[PDB]
Amino acid sequence: DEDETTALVCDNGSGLVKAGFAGDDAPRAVFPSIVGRPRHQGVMVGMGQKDSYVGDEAQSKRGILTLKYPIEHGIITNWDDMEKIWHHTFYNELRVAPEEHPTLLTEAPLNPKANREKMTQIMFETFNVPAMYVAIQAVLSLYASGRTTGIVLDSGDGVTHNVPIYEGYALPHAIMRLDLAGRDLTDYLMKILTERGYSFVTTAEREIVRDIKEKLCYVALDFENEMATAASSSSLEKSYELPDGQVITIGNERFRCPETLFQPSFIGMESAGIHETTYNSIMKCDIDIRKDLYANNVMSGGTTMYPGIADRMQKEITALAPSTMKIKIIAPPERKYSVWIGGSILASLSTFQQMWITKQEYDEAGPSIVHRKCF
Amino acid sequence: DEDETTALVCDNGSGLVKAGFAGDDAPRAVFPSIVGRPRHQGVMVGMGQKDSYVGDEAQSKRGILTLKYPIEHGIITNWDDMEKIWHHTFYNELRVAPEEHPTLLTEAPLNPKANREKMTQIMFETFNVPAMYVAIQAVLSLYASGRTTGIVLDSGDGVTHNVPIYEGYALPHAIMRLDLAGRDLTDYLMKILTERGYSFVTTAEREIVRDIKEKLCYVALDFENEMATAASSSSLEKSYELPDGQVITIGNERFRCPETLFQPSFIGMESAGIHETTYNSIMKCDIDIRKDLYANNVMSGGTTMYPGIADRMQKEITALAPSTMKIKIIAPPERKYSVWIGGSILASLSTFQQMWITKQEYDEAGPSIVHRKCF
Amino acid sequence: DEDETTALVCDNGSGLVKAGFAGDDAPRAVFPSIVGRPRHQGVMVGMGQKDSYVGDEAQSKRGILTLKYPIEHGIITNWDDMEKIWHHTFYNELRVAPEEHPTLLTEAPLNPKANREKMTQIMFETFNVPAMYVAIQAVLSLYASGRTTGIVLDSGDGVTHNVPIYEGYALPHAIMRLDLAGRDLTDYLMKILTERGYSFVTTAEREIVRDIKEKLCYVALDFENEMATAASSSSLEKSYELPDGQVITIGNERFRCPETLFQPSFIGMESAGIHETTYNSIMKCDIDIRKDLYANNVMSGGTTMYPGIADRMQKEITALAPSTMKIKIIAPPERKYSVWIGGSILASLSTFQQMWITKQEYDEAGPSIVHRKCF
Amino acid sequence: LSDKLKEAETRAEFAERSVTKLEKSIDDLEDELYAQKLKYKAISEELDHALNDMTSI
Repeated sequence: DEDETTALVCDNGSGLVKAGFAGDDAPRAVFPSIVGRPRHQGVMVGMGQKDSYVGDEAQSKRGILTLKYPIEHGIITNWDDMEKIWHHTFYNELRVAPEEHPTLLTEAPLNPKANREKMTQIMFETFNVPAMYVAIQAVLSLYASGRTTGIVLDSGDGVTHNVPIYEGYALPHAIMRLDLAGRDLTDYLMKILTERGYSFVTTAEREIVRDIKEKLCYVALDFENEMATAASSSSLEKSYELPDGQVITIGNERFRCPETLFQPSFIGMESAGIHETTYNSIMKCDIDIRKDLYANNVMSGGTTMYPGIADRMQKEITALAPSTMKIKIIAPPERKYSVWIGGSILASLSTFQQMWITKQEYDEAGPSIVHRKCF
Repeated sequence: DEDETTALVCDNGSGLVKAGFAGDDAPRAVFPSIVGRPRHQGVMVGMGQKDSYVGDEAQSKRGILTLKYPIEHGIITNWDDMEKIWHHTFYNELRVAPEEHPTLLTEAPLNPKANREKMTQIMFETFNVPAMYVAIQAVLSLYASGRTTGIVLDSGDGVTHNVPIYEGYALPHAIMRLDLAGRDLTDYLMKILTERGYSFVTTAEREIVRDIKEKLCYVALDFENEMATAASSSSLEKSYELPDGQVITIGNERFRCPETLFQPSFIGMESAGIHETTYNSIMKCDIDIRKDLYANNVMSGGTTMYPGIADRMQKEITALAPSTMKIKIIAPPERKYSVWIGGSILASLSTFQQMWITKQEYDEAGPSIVHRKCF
Repeated sequence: DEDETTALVCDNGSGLVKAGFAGDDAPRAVFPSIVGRPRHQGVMVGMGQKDSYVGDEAQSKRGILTLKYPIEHGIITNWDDMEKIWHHTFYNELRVAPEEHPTLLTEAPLNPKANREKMTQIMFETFNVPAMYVAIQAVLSLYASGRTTGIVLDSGDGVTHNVPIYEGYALPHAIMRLDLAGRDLTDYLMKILTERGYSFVTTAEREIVRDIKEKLCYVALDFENEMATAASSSSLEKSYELPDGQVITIGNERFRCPETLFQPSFIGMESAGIHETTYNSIMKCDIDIRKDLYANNVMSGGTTMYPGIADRMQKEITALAPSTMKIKIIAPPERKYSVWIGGSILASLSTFQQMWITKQEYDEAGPSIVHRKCF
Repeated sequence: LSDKLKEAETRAEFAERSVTKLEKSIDDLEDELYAQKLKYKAISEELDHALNDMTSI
């Protein structure tokens, strides 16, 4: 289908995988990072049935499957499942076999080297990709947003990274990596919905809660005041339709879950929240850097699409920041989808063609080569 | 007399036996599961006279025979009598020797292990069957209906098993075995016909009442209103002709009988009825399963032929079910013959030839092997 | 009959009702949480006969009663039957009246809030208790066992809670509430005893099976080996005498039932077993916590009394756990009734006398007050 | 009786074929109903929420 050896681009998180091709401004398909497996003994004969289901197949057949995520806190722990995801992601929907096209995969700046090494090894030895690159997610977000400078908050399902970049340079001493993420927010919601009389303990139930969160939840500009009314009156409650026709009505839990981003103690996390994490990265940068980072809080990854988050993050930093200074958040509608787009931008830059590891250098050096070549 | 070594299908229950050749759409030999024996002293000599009569012989000469059923509440209690039923069914009516025809037998999912192994033993040691298989009636019902998913209500003479299957997999934790069946409905009718002045207790009488039930009884959609008029007027009475030319006229007993399906307390059973058990078979399955089982409530076996029952059940489950959700009953005219049809479909399936236990594996392991090989 | 206004303490679960007064070391009386009702029409005149029977009355007259348990896997729904259970517990056994004594009741940490609110409402409005306090079962389980640090494994009839507590603090993000309990084992045993030719489906039959389980069952340290011999020889069989003189001989079902605790898939549950939930609740805690929690896995509730259960879980946790570190299960003789004892300990602490909801605060605020006053 | 039966069977089968079609009409109708309700619900709710969150413009 393609008339050029454009790189293929994927952003593989602990949640979902966004995929498309280099040179576009959008992914063409999205898959959950899920491989599902039946937990029941077959009784009928001749009904097909796979050993495992991938992506959207895993969710469509989930009624009897246990659903596992191969990626946790930013890294691949199960790469056999990622190979099935990548075949499906690159060839079944995008219709391109990596054998004839370069591939770009992404990681956080401090993501364990073992993960970039496996991403490189898998695409070269299983998919025979002619070339590889593993990209920094923060770089990609800044390209997509039109910035060279800012604090990148990649606040998704796995890990919040929080890295300051200035004039294209990393400022690693100011990175505030935090093990606070969207997967934990979901777990908290499952526990508080349990308190309301709706226990969720199985995979189907877990996926429902993640659906409740995505459709009903928000952070709120002012949590304590929003909670004071939501916890006192039905006027701030919203219902959700459960798959079997039953419904659940949710009050302050609707925003208390997302609030864990600002109050991590809700899940037993030793943290002051994502806005102090952001603030400290600015604080630790040089004094003639700080002004540009205060003016550029960059939103990427999941949770950045909660109602009240763009306004809340600018307000929370303003509250920590010195007066006189202008604090600004970069949070357009195309917010968060900035990391996939950046992968496309980087892969297709003329100034980045020399950064591709070819399947020449790869076999001479082995997968450890990514640590020497990507950045 | 058959032109192919096709497995026989023999749905042998506590009521009747439907037997035929796999690959066809209907049984060829249908007999009651009856072995009859004379209960009188002979006076004439040179009268022939058998020690025992089977199937149609048992009913044709029943005027002086006591009639017994070798199968009770889903299991064989008298295997010697089943050998007599099987020999006749196979060699005289179907006109086939099992030696070249493997034969599929049927059972309920929670049916005692002893029954599945005894059936296996008789076919291998008395009939020298080359191979054996014992099938789940729910599997067969779903094949016949064109489904891999649904609740099979196999509401026959013995036991109502209420068993869910999803995507061809058993969901055994949700099977609601119920001690209410067509044999109890017959006994209830004998007791309330006694109230009307027509006591029925002897074999001829027991067979008559079963025939009355099959021909005259129904459930309709509203018991109390149907009773209000049936108990007040002859306009809802129906006459039944007894074998000697005498008649019995039956009023609300006509519906009070099968109503036991919705009111088990009528026979002293501690149960809320078949719609509660259908509901629990759906409800006890995972939330992403429930929607498909609600939409695929499958009628199978006997009693499914009471007028108003397919709609009565859809109404009664709908009444317990969440709103919005679509509750649907599958109730084709091939009702009750669907287990036989599925037996034909499964036995002849190319994908199921390896599922047959051969008479090699049988002797090495013994009859308990059916428990490990069939499902 | 008490000479002091000692708090009354009672654990009103889905299984048993344990009660006594604060300051003792045991409940004074224990009986089932049952309210029974006749399922038959009376024919003799002047026979007395109640509309409903409670506790031991419900079991004593059970031949014609249907028996219900007001508490559903840890939550009270049938508060009217529980009012009768409490009245019986207090007045016909302890010979106390809540009107003259403050009362302590208990629930699991992730138990729906409705339970605590309804228990509070009834004790204040129908029993006129001067004060109330809903305690945490995990708190009481560690008080009775003598720990401030450890995992509460409360594996009783209703629900298994699995909560880590460190230095008296909850570590709630690591709670693994699991829908696997002693109640499921009773129903599972009814189904596998059906496989052996002894079907059990009614209340009387369920009470018989609960008695079989309580007297014959164990888990064993090595399941597969115990299974291999129990399935091969009569040497591991044990008989049970039924109320009507029937005798059932039970083989590997004796442990296959209880084994569901380690293999939940036996009852269709999506779970790795109680040893993994214990393990993960510790693994989700900080490393300076884990060293103390692995050495203090603490049993409370029923099923913990099965032979091989403490050794079985310790073996599996140890196998999953890292070396050097010691893994241990605390399983004191004060099992199954230890949470009651913990209630006595809490109720009698001087540091607890400020924790009571008084019958002043209660009426001004209503029963929702328990949600703010107890914990 | 045979002609009456063939006519009664024609009516029973006619009606059974027709009821089958009607049952299909109901299944389709309910799916359409759900679409009306679901789309309505989705629209009324997406606006209540879009306007409740999108209040600052």
